Amino acid sequence: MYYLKNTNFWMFGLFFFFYFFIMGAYFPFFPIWLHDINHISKSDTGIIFAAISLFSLLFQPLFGLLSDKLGLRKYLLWIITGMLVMFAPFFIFIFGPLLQYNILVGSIVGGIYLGFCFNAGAPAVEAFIEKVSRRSNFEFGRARMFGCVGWALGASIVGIMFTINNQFVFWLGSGCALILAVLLFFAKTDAPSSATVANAVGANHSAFSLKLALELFRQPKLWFLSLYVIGVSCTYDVFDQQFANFFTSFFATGEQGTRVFGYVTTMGELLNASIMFFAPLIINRIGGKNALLLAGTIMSVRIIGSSFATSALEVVILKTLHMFEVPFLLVGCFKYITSQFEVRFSATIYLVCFCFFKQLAMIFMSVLAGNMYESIGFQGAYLVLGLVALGFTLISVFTLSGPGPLSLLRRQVNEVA
Ligand SMILES: [Hg+2]
Ligand SMILES: [Hg+2]
Ligand SMILES: [Hg+2]
Ligand SMILES: [Hg+2]
Ligand SMILES: [Hg+2]
Repeated sequence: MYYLKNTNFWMFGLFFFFYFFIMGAYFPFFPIWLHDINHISKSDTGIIFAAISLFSLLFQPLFGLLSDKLGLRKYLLWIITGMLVMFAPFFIFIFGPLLQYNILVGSIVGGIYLGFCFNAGAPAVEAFIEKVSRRSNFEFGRARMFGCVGWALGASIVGIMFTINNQFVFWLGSGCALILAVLLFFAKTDAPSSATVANAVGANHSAFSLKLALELFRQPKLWFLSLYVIGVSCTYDVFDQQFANFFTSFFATGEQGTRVFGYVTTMGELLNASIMFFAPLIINRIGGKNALLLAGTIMSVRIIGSSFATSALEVVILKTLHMFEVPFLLVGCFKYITSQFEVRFSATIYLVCFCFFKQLAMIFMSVLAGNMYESIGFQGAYLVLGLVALGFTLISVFTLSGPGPLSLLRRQVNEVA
């Protein structure tokens, strides 16, 4: 409408419906392809999802220094794309072999960089795209809920495709989503207008200092969130690493236990989208902390729950819980962080607690998770994590800063208005 003649909306919206069609491939069916197509150690998928986190942490950062000190040049974001023209050659001809030709540490390391154009590129893409929403007038959130259908159709299509042939994907994702999610450039923007003639605006900014850090470090309420963050999350995070094959087991053909999976995920948007609607409202009445516990109570139940699975139906209810949670989490982390911290801090709070610490707590965790799914298989390991996760959760109905104890409108309603 207000975008019909608006072209970069189409451009970057479509660029969003392609960067996320690939996501919808590479991500949910990673476990499957690894372990099945490649047949890989129930504990060595850990040394992979492991190197995965150790780098998304060496890049999520350095990618800031680019994402902005670079501004409107697609440059960086063009490496990302070109690197994704080789999705195929890579897994098929390099990633797959390296691992499998059982040289595996020296194959993930040297193969966990096409994880760079995903872990610390997926957000990176999402930035650049809003810097355009500005200059070009889109409700960024109108073009991002564009790349949401792509990851919905992604899963569905891909899964069904995947079975039929794992190969006829890395070739689809490497073109179907590459040559376009790349060709969507020769038609773009740069113009130092629609911002300020000089530099009065153009691309929102912020700061992350040492003292800032050293200040938070002084703060306990930072620590208690660093508790919930490393405790409930990181832990849940890895729960999902492997979970996909633990899924496919409760099914007829494994080559049917996939599709279903691709389905449970496609229906996620079709769920989470709705959930997301109310959410705020709710979050803002329930009060952050509470809603962060709400998320651990589930996260938690899903782990323990899974540790007691017997059938398929159950397992297709655990994979559906992961959905209610998420909303109440990121949206919760947001509303708590904010209701509990100095806006100046906010920036740093994320990098420091949500990127440096969790990815760290995961470089380690997902190794003893795989080393654990061996000595005790899944369901056993699930009891461990399930408890450690719920434990911490009760510990937070205590630690996390309640609903504004020494300020309810100056440290709770202040940022609000
Ligand atoms: Hg694709
Ligand atoms: Hg952890
Ligand atoms: Hg969505
Ligand atoms: Hg968050
Ligand atoms: Hg980091």
